[PDB]
Amino acid sequence: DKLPYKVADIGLAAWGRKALDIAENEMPGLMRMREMYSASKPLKGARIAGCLHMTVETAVLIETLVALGAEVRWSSCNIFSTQDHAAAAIAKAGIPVFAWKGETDEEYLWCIEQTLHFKDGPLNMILDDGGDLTNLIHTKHPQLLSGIRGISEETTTGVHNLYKMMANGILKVPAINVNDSVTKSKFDNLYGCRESLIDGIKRATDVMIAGKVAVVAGYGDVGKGCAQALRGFGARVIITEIEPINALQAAMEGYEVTTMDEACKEGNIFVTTTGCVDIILGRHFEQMKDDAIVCNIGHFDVEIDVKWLNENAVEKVNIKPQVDRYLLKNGHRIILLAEGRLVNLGCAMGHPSFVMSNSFTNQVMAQIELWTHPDKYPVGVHFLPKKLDEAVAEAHLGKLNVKLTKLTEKQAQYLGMPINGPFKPDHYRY
Amino acid sequence: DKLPYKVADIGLAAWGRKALDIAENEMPGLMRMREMYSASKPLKGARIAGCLHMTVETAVLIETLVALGAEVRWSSCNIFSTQDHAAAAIAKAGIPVFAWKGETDEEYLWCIEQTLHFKDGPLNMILDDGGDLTNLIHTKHPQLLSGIRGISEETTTGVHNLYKMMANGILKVPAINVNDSVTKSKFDNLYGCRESLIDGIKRATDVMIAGKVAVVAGYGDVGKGCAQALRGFGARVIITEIEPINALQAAMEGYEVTTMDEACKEGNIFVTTTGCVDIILGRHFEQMKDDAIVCNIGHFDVEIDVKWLNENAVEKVNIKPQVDRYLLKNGHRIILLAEGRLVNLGCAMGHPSFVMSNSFTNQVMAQIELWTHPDKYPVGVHFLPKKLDEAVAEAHLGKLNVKLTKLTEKQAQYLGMPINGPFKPDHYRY
Amino acid sequence: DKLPYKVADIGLAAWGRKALDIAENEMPGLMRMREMYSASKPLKGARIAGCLHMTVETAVLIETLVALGAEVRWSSCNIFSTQDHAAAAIAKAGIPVFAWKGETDEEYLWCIEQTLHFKDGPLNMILDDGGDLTNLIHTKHPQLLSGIRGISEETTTGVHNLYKMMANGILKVPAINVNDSVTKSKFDNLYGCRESLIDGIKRATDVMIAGKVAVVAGYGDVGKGCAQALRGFGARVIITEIEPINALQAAMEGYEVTTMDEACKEGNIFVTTTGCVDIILGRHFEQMKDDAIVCNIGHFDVEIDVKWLNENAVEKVNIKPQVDRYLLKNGHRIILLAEGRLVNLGCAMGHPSFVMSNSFTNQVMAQIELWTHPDKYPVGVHFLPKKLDEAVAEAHLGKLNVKLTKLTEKQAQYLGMPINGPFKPDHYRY
Amino acid sequence: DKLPYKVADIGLAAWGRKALDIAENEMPGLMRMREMYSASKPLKGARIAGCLHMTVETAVLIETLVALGAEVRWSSCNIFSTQDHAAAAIAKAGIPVFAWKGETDEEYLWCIEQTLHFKDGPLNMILDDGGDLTNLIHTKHPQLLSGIRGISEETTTGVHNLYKMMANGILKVPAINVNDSVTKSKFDNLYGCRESLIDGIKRATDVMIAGKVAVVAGYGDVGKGCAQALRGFGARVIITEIEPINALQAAMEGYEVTTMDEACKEGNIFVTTTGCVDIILGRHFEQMKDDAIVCNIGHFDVEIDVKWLNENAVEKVNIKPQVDRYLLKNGHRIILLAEGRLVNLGCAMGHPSFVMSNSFTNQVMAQIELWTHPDKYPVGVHFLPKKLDEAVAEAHLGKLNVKLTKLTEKQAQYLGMPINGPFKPDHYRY
Ligand SMILES: NC(=O)C1=CN([C@@H]2O[C@H](COP(=O)(O)OP(=O)(O)OC[C@H]3O[C@@H](n4cnc5c(N)ncnc54)[C@H](O)[C@@H]3O)[C@@H](O)[C@H]2O)C=CC1
Ligand SMILES: NC(=O)C1=CN([C@@H]2O[C@H](COP(=O)(O)OP(=O)(O)OC[C@H]3O[C@@H](n4cnc5c(N)ncnc54)[C@H](O)[C@@H]3O)[C@@H](O)[C@H]2O)C=CC1
Ligand SMILES: NC(=O)C1=CN([C@@H]2O[C@H](COP(=O)(O)OP(=O)(O)OC[C@H]3O[C@@H](n4cnc5c(N)ncnc54)[C@H](O)[C@@H]3O)[C@@H](O)[C@H]2O)C=CC1
Ligand SMILES: NC(=O)C1=CN([C@@H]2O[C@H](COP(=O)(O)OP(=O)(O)OC[C@H]3O[C@@H](n4cnc5c(N)ncnc54)[C@H](O)[C@@H]3O)[C@@H](O)[C@H]2O)C=CC1
Ligand SMILES: Nc1ncnc2c1ncn2[C@@H]1O[C@H](CO)C(=O)[C@H]1O
Ligand SMILES: Nc1ncnc2c1ncn2[C@@H]1O[C@H](CO)C(=O)[C@H]1O
Ligand SMILES: Nc1ncnc2c1ncn2[C@@H]1O[C@H](CO)C(=O)[C@H]1O
Ligand SMILES: Nc1ncnc2c1ncn2[C@@H]1O[C@H](CO)C(=O)[C@H]1O
Repeated sequence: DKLPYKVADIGLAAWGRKALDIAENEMPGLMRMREMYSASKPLKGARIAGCLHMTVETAVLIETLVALGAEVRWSSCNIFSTQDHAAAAIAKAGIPVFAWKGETDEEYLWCIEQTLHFKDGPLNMILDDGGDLTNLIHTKHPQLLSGIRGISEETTTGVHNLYKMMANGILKVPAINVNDSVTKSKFDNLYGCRESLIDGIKRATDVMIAGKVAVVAGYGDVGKGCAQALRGFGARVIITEIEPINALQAAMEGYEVTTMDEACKEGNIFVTTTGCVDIILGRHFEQMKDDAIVCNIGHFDVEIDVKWLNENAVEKVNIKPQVDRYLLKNGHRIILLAEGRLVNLGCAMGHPSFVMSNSFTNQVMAQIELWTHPDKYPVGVHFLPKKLDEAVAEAHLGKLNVKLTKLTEKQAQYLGMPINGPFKPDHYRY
Repeated sequence: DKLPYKVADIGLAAWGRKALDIAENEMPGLMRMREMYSASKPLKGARIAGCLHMTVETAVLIETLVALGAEVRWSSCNIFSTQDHAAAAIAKAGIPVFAWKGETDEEYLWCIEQTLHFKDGPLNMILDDGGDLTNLIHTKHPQLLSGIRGISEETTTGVHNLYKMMANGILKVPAINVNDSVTKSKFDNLYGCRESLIDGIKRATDVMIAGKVAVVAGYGDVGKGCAQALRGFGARVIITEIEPINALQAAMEGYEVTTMDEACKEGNIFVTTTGCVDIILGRHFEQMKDDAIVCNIGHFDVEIDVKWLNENAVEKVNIKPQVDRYLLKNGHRIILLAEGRLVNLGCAMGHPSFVMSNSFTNQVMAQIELWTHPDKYPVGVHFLPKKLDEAVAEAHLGKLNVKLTKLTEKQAQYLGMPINGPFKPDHYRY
Repeated sequence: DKLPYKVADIGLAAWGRKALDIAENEMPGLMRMREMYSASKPLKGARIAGCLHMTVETAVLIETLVALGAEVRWSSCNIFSTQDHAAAAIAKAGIPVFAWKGETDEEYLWCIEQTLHFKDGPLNMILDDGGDLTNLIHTKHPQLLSGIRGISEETTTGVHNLYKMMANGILKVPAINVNDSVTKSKFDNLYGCRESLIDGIKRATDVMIAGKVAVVAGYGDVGKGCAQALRGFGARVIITEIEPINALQAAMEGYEVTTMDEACKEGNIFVTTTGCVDIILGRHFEQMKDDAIVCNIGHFDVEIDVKWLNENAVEKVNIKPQVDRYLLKNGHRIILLAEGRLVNLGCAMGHPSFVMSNSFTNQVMAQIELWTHPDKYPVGVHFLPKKLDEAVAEAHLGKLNVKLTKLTEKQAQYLGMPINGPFKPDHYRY
Repeated sequence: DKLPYKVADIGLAAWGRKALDIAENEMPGLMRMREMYSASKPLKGARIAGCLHMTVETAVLIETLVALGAEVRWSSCNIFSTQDHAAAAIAKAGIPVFAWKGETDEEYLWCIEQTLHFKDGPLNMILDDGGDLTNLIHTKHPQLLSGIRGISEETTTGVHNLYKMMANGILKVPAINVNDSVTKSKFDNLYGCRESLIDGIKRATDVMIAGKVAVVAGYGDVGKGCAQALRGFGARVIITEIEPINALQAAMEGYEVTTMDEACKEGNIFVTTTGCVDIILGRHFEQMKDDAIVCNIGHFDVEIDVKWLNENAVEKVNIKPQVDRYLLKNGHRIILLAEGRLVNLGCAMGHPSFVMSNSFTNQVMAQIELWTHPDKYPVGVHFLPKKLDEAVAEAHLGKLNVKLTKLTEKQAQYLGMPINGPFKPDHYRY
């Protein structure tokens, strides 16, 4: 009746597995959570449904969750983010995976629907990225809200919607803001994008960054990381923002801050990092230099008005998967990446292992908090314990040969902190 | 009986005044506070006692406070930080200033004591930087605690002590953590030091940064700013930390993290940014390469064990004010800057105007909150309203020609934020 | 009898063609050479044999040479550098191309041999990269030296051998050092590598650069570019050199300079940019951290002793084309890229179009000088006219929206240079 | 009759001496030339007249020359570059020095004239920086050209004039282009300015670099160094050039290149590095944002039309020595630094010791070549032997703990270079 799993080519298992193994060596935190909670199986009895890009980095997550006693059913939260060799490794491993690269919007839904019912019954835990899973249930299958003990949100856009649902009393189950974890936002969002953005642009366009003008919308952690990447390759980065502080920041870094209306005329590479709609409109496409490269790294695909291009370009020619060159009426051409979808995951392989390890460690910690200490998490949206947070960072120091210092009784006194204990207040922003 | 003011040479007034005027053009926020509250005189009735480095930047602060109706009596919170031409300008302006560059520790106290009693009676407000003023009274003149309505703390070390006093029930008056203001910590502590540290080292030693090895203790905002400075000139930066997160950060930036015990052997320039004691000991001085330059930018002078040097060096020769070259017993020489005291303010001119403007604006806002809305500030230590915070940033965007963007009703809707109102949650760390 | 061309899959033409067209838009110089010398056909009568990585960038070169009246027969100077879609586009265009990705060393020779005889007879012009073509003939087919009018050398290693052949009186035909062209060495070697090195590492390993230790051997233009790339991602770069100046340079940039003997113990990514043998030996592989990534970007494959690995590792497992993971006896694993071959071209797509345009324009200019002004080029090795050099740079300013300034008669006088003419002496190093 | 020496305050000797000693420790090459040729006194019989900024770094040069047997008479080649404590140290040392800070253009000449006649008769050697000395004699005292054995030129502007004199057969004595020395142009011109420019701007204005727009005219080594400095502090750098290559360079680094005519409207700090006249005119001053800071780091003072300001401003108010604030007619103010003169030397202390040691070493080597091997240097302008050049770099590696690598007989063979000998061709540009 139901399918055991759904993937592109399970014959990609062997290669995926090699990829997973190589990656495991790069994710200290994840492997540390394994070496510590494999026997106790803290996630015993858990039936987790997760909506996250099925990548090699995600397979190591899923496997770590299964190692901790959980039962998992997975789906990608992106139609192009899946890494078919990593997905055929999780299926063969015997885990039910319904994901492949290039699913029609319609299949994207069916895949999530498969992960809603397990052997022993429906899900009782949600691991989300983007918000699609926690919303599909809240609005389509509300009868399951009662059997779900918690929610784990990976990205900014997802967490923004949680705070919203709660604001309008729509959130019926507890959730942990995993994104806002210092070791998540300041490392995954910032450093991950600094490396994985260009990987997406390059692999798809093979364009030269040096000498070009790059326009980045939004100066959040993702923006700061994308800007520093481009700018560090010889590109001239212009930044657009709606926030005074963030903007004063881009300015105090040498970046020129102005409106997209004025910038669209100068840039060659446009990257949207803001988490809101209508960042790049037809009114802009009409001013862009020939063959401008437009991509978006925010979570969803409405920052760039693709429909406009689709309904206003003389012709569209697909160069290769997730790379289209449009011919406007003024003759210029617009190279669109991943149909306005996430560029790093759509055209590249996403963030590198080491950084994803920080995020996924917070993700496993969260599931264990929600599924084992329900009391501390009443309906609403909470942060992961500062202690747990500082634990992720600490668990990655050894791989990098980092040598922390130690206070002396005398020092620990001076400050008033614990020579071996915490000293950082929660006002600390890092 | 009592003195009207005490400064080095009041004949420096004319030059100071020009300095102040040139600076006023660089401090938008301060001038904006003047152009908005000069008639209402919100600080009317206030008798402020401030302990802050008497600099040109501070003169523009004091004058702004007087412009808002306040009565002010000043003193520097450092024996070497004073800028005699700016102090002789405030004195001539008719404001009682008791400060000069190079006071004996004994004069340093008398100076603060002068600013405790005004014409109309004792102080009723405290503007502090470092914690000396709010402590001099809490422990030496407790009878005045009753007449003080509030406290304004400039720096980390000062705010750390406030949180401490409160912890042990020693704080008898309210205070506002000005340092932790995003537009203060992320701009003054980080960007100010990135520019003003080297200004201190250079003016004193004229040392070449490129090619050297620079060891920076502590990776807080000050540390990150100092590291990026040195590292940006061609120096090789090594970082020492006691915090996992901060350390994983230094690491993810290309910086080598290890202990001072190992690092003291490689470095040429040592800069302590940590806010605790015994960061550099004699056990280290004995391993430092010849003519190593040691300086401290943290707030107080015990990070570097100067006493050791003083009691263990074969000889000490003063090159010029605040620059000493010591001859150890192994023959090497150790160039000490400002006797372990703040290097940027002792050997240079402190942070540049534009950045101090952000900090001092928060400082003026604070005084107005404490002296006008006492109800909102019960004994303890509070942050300055996020709204007031984001107001400092916003008031400096024009001078930098920064063009903010504006959401459309449609967008403001999408997000759920106010097209013209705030959208940043307090979890935001920036 | 003889084959018309030899490629992998000529059905890749359509895709290649699109790639070529997109690239043409990025190579101003090349297209400018076409729009100026297509009618005159200055290369009329020319029968060029070229040994250069058959890439999309190289197809635009070949086609430009045919546009100028030349007759071309091509071959790749690397067994892994070929770009099969770009090669099937040149074959379809009707140009004899003998090249594919992954040829056996034996086929690599047959391929070059095919390009030695044209319809109208043997070659009369040599376009080389690496030195293999001008050496195959000088040593294997010396009877052809008489019919060859000149030589064009693309890379440092190739040009180093020319100066050598000449030194021992082995060079029987004139050659132009194209590499040493300012617009070639300072743009292709430095900026090209700064972008294309990591493209190779990433595409193959997908490794995270931030937080790692990268060892780069040699601080030439290639070294400087690779160091800045890595270092710019958050990696810690150590450099090894044999030259005082170059080393003092790395040092004055914050880079630690030491021997490979000491560094092999700390690095995670090893990149050889030196153009000499035995840079990385077994004695090193035995000290590298687990899963260390080793790659070479110099021109030939003997910088890294791959034979040792091949003859001393417990086992070798191929992850995917041009990516091997070795199991040493101490248990550590060594991920070797492209079998010690050129990493950017073996695992990625090489330098980006725009930069290659500079180098290839110098390459076309050179053929025109050799084939049209033989007099000015007597047997030996010459530089390309500074005028022609400064012409490449000039021809790319427009695409970048660069606005040069113009001296006034008054200024042109002051300096003594020509208001519209050259003013840069040949001592200028840039 | 004649004066023994002329300085500001010889009581500054003691302090200067300490300065000299601290500096000597930073100049390895200079001290190495002393430890090797002090006994042989290769400059015995020499009567050197030098026109170079009398700085602490220059005293170590002069003393090194005297240590090698030379007789010296000095003068500053700038009216504001002199460092009075370093000059009063050379005078006390018993060396005739005629230089102070702030001499009238008239005294500037008298000072040079003093250094033309020694005890044993007139000069026989010229050490110049700028060209004033070799020109004062070639045009005012041609009778001495016969007794001068050689010329040493420090800076680009000076060397450009030599090549000129020669071009019009005006040069009557041999000269060595010291500037063009790789270890001079690529270290002093580029790295020295990257550190000493801002030292000049900061000490005089104390302006904040972050957030500002900085316009640099000319992308030579000086330009590249200044741009990287400002840009590295958070400023936005625009560049103007007249050369295609240099310009394509600035572009490939992320810098916006345009005309001063368009840029004068955006910048806040203007820095001329070009070696030509009329870079900044009144037509520009009339468009600059209020309180714009204008300075020039080129060698002479005509890059900025100061006369215009002087003849067109409503008023000029001197803030402090070498700092003037002008009031234009449109109301804006223009802060001029050092009256258009060299900013790093006029408002700061010039390049740091370690870098000056490279240039001054080349300067000593040159004097020894000219005065001892006159044969190898016929009338004209020559470069210093590459061997001697590579010897400066080499002599500074130890202070920086740089560990060079050593080829093996096997490698030395492979390349064809000498395992212990040179391998770098003269085409190398670095
Ligand atoms: N593909 C990936 O690897 C990753 C994607 N993300 C996604 O990126 C987005 C942003 O993440 P963060 O940097 O953490 O968000 P953020 O909230 O820190 O920053 C986005 C910034 O955009 C600004 N902004 C909003 N509307 C704007 C407009 N119309 N024009 C200009 N600026 C505007 C906001 O003020 C804000 O500062 C989210 O949707 C998140 O899900 C986050 C991390 C990784
Ligand atoms: N002179 C100036 O212009 C300024 C001075 N300051 C002063 O600098 C100090 C630090 O300020 P922030 O960066 O805001 O503080 P911070 O608290 O953010 O960072 C100091 C860092 O040092 C680390 N640390 C503590 N003890 C250590 C030890 N023994 N070894 C290594 N690392 C250690 C701490 O974990 C912390 O991350 C304070 O005393 C503050 O008052 C702050 C701003 C400007
Ligand atoms: N794959 C590519 O895209 C490109 C490859 N190349 C190749 O890269 C190589 C180097 O090119 P360039 O930077 O122009 O050469 P280069 O001669 O400027 O620099 C190589 C440096 O290595 C140093 N070196 C030599 N032997 C060494 C050793 N045993 N240990 C440490 N350092 C050592 C040399 O002193 C020299 O400074 C050449 O073989 C060239 O063909 C050049 C340009 C692009
Ligand atoms: N104050 C100091 O410490 C030092 C000063 N200098 C001086 O700086 C000047 C330049 O030195 P280098 O960088 O070695 O010279 P350079 O010749 O390498 O570069 C100057 C650049 O200016 C460009 N240029 C000329 N006229 C121009 C104009 N009207 N607009 C825009 N660009 C223009 C030229 O094409 C050239 O690339 C010389 O006068 C030299 O004496 C050199 C070294 C140190
Ligand atoms: N390789 C990857 N595997 C899984 N999630 C990823 C990867 N790269 C980026 N992400 C996440 O993508 C979301 C936004 O969908 C994040 O919050 C990132 O942490
Ligand atoms: N020029 C200056 N004037 C006043 N305070 C300053 C200056 N430079 C730095 N500071 C402050 O010094 C303290 C630490 O004493 C801070 O928190 C900085 O904001
Ligand atoms: N895509 C490419 N096509 C052709 N040659 C290239 C490419 N990328 C790098 N090269 C050249 O590779 C040599 C060394 O083989 C160079 O000198 C570079 O200019
Ligand atoms: N402190 C200094 N002492 C002597 N010459 C210097 C100093 N700083 C810069 N210069 C030189 O100034 C010229 C241009 O006048 C140079 O070529 C620099 O090498």
